Amino acid sequence: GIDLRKHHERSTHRKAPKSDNVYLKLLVKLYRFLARRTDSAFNKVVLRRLFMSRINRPPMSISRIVANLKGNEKKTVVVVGTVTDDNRLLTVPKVSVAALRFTATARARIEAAGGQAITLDQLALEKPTGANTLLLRGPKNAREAVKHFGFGPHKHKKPYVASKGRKFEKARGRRRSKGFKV
Amino acid sequence: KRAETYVKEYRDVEREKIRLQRAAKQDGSFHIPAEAKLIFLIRIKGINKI
Amino acid sequence: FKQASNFLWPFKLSNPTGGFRTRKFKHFIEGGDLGNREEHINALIRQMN
Amino acid sequence: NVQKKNPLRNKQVLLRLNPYAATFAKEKLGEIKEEGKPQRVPATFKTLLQE
Amino acid sequence: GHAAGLRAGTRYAFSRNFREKGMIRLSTYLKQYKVGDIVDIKVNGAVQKGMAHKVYHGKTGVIYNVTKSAVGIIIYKKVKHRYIEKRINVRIEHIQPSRSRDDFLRRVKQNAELKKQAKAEGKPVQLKRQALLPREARTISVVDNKPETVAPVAYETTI
Amino acid sequence: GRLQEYQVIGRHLPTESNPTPALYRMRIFAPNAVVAKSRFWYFLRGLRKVKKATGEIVTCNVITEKHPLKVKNFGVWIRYDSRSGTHNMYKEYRELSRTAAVEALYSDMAARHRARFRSIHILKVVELEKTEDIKRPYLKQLVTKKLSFPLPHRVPKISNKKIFSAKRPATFA
RNA sequence: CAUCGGUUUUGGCGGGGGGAUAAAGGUCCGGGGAACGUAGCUCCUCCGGGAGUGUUAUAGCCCCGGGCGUAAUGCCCUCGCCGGGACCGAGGUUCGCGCAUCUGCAAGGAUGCUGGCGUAAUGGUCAUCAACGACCCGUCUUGAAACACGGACCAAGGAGUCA
RNA sequence: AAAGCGAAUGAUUAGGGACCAUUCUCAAACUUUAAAUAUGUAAGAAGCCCUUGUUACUUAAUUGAACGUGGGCAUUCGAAUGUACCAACACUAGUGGGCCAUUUUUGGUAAGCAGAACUGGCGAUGCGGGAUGAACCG
RNA sequence: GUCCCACCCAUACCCCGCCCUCAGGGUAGAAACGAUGCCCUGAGGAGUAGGCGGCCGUGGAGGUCAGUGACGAAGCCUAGGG
Ligand SMILES: [Mg+2]
Ligand SMILES: [Mg+2]
Ligand SMILES: [Mg+2]
Ligand SMILES: [Mg+2]
Ligand SMILES: [Mg+2]
Ligand SMILES: [Mg+2]
Ligand SMILES: [Mg+2]
Ligand SMILES: [Mg+2]
Ligand SMILES: [Mg+2]
Ligand SMILES: [Mg+2]
Ligand SMILES: [Mg+2]
Ligand SMILES: [Mg+2]
Ligand SMILES: [Mg+2]
Ligand SMILES: [Mg+2]
Ligand SMILES: [Mg+2]
Ligand SMILES: [Mg+2]
Ligand SMILES: [Mg+2]
Ligand SMILES: [Mg+2]
Ligand SMILES: [Mg+2]
Ligand SMILES: [Mg+2]
Ligand SMILES: [Mg+2]
Ligand SMILES: [Mg+2]
Ligand SMILES: [Mg+2]
Ligand SMILES: [Mg+2]
Ligand SMILES: [Mg+2]
Ligand SMILES: [Mg+2]
Repeated sequence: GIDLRKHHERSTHRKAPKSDNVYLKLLVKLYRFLARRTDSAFNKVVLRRLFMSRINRPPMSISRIVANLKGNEKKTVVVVGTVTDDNRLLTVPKVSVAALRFTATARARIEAAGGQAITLDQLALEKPTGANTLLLRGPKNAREAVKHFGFGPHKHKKPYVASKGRKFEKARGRRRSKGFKV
Repeated sequence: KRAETYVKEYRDVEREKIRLQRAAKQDGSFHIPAEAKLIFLIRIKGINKI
Repeated sequence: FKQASNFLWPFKLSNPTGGFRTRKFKHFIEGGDLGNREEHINALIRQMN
Repeated sequence: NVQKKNPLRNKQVLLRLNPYAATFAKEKLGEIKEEGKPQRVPATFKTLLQE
Repeated sequence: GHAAGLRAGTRYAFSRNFREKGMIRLSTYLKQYKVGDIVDIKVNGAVQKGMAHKVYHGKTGVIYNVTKSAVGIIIYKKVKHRYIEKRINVRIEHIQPSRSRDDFLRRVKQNAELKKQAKAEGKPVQLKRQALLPREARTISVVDNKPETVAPVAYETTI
Repeated sequence: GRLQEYQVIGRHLPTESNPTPALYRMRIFAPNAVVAKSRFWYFLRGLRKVKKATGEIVTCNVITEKHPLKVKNFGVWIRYDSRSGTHNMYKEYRELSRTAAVEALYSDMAARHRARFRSIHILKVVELEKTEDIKRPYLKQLVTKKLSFPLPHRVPKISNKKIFSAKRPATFA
């Protein structure tokens, strides 16, 4: 016998997507080969993000793409996720965006501005190593569920209440006039 | 060549300890053989009740 | 020495051939094995290696 | 290496790891004699070893 | 247990030594504390205002807030399975600077001096402290003192 | 076990207050040098306040009997801890070497007084130069005028694997 | 069976080093002692001894020093070689690390030769005897083989479902 | 823990000189002293030095405090060993009767009794030994 | 009571074979692969309450095997075999 504190501990990170998307399987095969046969650390990160689930790949808007693309113009924006359209952005400059998905409104506006709306397999063609790329991630903690995580006294989190009003959680433990405050 | 030096180095170190000890006996003084610097540990009592 | 010693995986010796003695878990001074057998560890190593 | 070979028992394996092993044996470095009349302890070293 | 208020069991901890009670030396009020200092809490029982709980007596912490006649101390309190940051407002009368930090501060200043001196001179020097090493070979002369032969003594005397 | 005799010289580690400390010599009967140094610090702790941590072993070498082939008489003074107190005793042995006498005592003192190595302190071992120095009856009877005795009974030596014998052995060997 | 490889067990051989460069020991040359007093001598018995003197004599012994002698042995530590036996042969074109020398090799895991049988001979199942071992399950419990409860046996049905 | 009472408090024996100088023995809720084991913190780059900048705080005061720009110190970046434990998050199960032993220890005459501290075990665990055994030894 | 040699054996230790788990590498101008594969390397393996993963089996539904079957389906018996 040997004095060990853990046995057969598994890696905590995902090693293959749970999706049955046949096209996504082809994409992972391409980036398994690229990440193995190149010294590009960009390829490894893109391969890892292809495995991630849907809550770990939040959508990004064109406005957030535009916000980060200065003065990083002449670079290809790479988003392993969905690029959405922003109404609050009245004009869209000429951009090169490679993403897993484009909403119909976002793809039309990017292309109308004269830019490129390409997929990640197209990106691997002219940029097999992310030579001039901007890898961008959407807002992870912007989800509604995260507002509830870690709820407790003096935590300023969102409670599980089925209605908004002067009732249902406003009396005791919410103001000093009724007992105490939190 | 490095093996040559080491074999010679081991050979000379041992004789100096012997020569120092013998010369101390002739003089009547005492030579401290210097404390050992390397030790080998072996665990021989299981993994239970510690 | 630190890097050379740490590079070596701990030696996985076998039980001594002939040893040890009647009472093993006592100090070497009082007829056991535990503790500091100063230069006698070489005889033990031959048995266990 | 499918089968570890002991250099202490396999001569060929010893030679890949220590080319000076052959020279050590022929030169008889393990059997070097010391010559000359030994210098014994004086009578003062004894009679002090015994009280 | 039955009684679990403050000052419980502090009969000896919060007392004062045998012949050094009464008036408090004024050097305590003249010490100056900055943010980031490392101080030792030692509750003085002669002043009952602004004490720290008996758990923090004898502990050490880092000053984080300085106010008129008291300072704030960040102390890590072990609570079962975790440590908790504890911010303690304790009067300057119950604390004193830790000499361990001062000994470190004289060493960091010294290390710069040797490194500066060595680089200018042109040889390398060792900055890390080294633990005690095994003794080297040495020769002992018996020209003055010769060994004394000692033997175990008989029981002889009953008392 | 089988004991050798070592001389062990110790000393307090020199300090600024005591640049040259005193040397302490002692003769120890021990199975090996590791025990001999252990016995030295045990005896020196009680005697001269010196501890192993604050001291160093100057030397530890074996003293060999000068004439291992001469039969001589030994007188040993010891102190031991019984189950109810501490007692001094004096014994006499007829051996070849001081070590041989000491091995005899440890077996003798274990056989008769049930004492153990951890309970016995060897105060002094001397060689009796003459026969009137002998003060014990079991030793005076071995140094008589012309010692000569037979060996009565004296069962023969037969191999323990020779289970059966054809004739009854005779005890006149 | 032969030649190898891995692991291991048990013997034997040669050569070094160390300690008081073992201590002893034998012979010789010196000095000093004594008795469990050798010869000689003086007393009683005198088959057989005892007593005294006597320090090597017509035995010897103990201590110190020195030559032969850098003697030997013994213990410990080492550098190598050679035998007896057992278990194992994983892998499956070359590549490698090495050694030798114009051959190759014991060097990234067994080959060669030989013999009997070619079938119930090896092998498997079952029954039985034999050696060693083996308390009755489920459950509650700190603790069940329990002198704690449920269980005579067999078949079918039988208990985390849906909004 | 030990130690102390010709030292405070409390208990306490005996003699002596005119209360004093001594004497014997003690304290979980006494003490001038005072260990062992355990215990807090530090051993630097989020660091150190020089010049200088900001403020509505502070100073008699461009004096300080806090945070910085620009320079200098380099991977010997300031003990050892290891890293066969990187950090965080979400959701949820079972559990909330415990028992035994070395050492310390409380009530009790004591208990295979009742109750605690550290640690290790059985529950949840077979194996070799203690003939036999939940806890012992390996 | 003490001291000394030799010997016996645990699922423990060492070496080797095999299973599985975990971890780390290689494999496409494909002569190329149930790539959810193959090849190489290393470590580890007890377990109630409990958690998770993969597989085996039963009654039905859609697709498919141009599937089996009165020259014998399903069932049942079988110290016969894999
Ligand atoms: Mg295992
Ligand atoms: Mg054996
Ligand atoms: Mg292998
Ligand atoms: Mg105090
Ligand atoms: Mg108040
Ligand atoms: Mg072989
Ligand atoms: Mg020798
Ligand atoms: Mg062999
Ligand atoms: Mg058969
Ligand atoms: Mg058969
Ligand atoms: Mg049977
Ligand atoms: Mg049985
Ligand atoms: Mg059931
Ligand atoms: Mg019960
Ligand atoms: Mg019963
Ligand atoms: Mg019931
Ligand atoms: Mg019933
Ligand atoms: Mg006490
Ligand atoms: Mg005291
Ligand atoms: Mg008193
Ligand atoms: Mg400390
Ligand atoms: Mg609960
Ligand atoms: Mg239970
Ligand atoms: Mg167990
Ligand atoms: Mg792998
Ligand atoms: Mg049919």
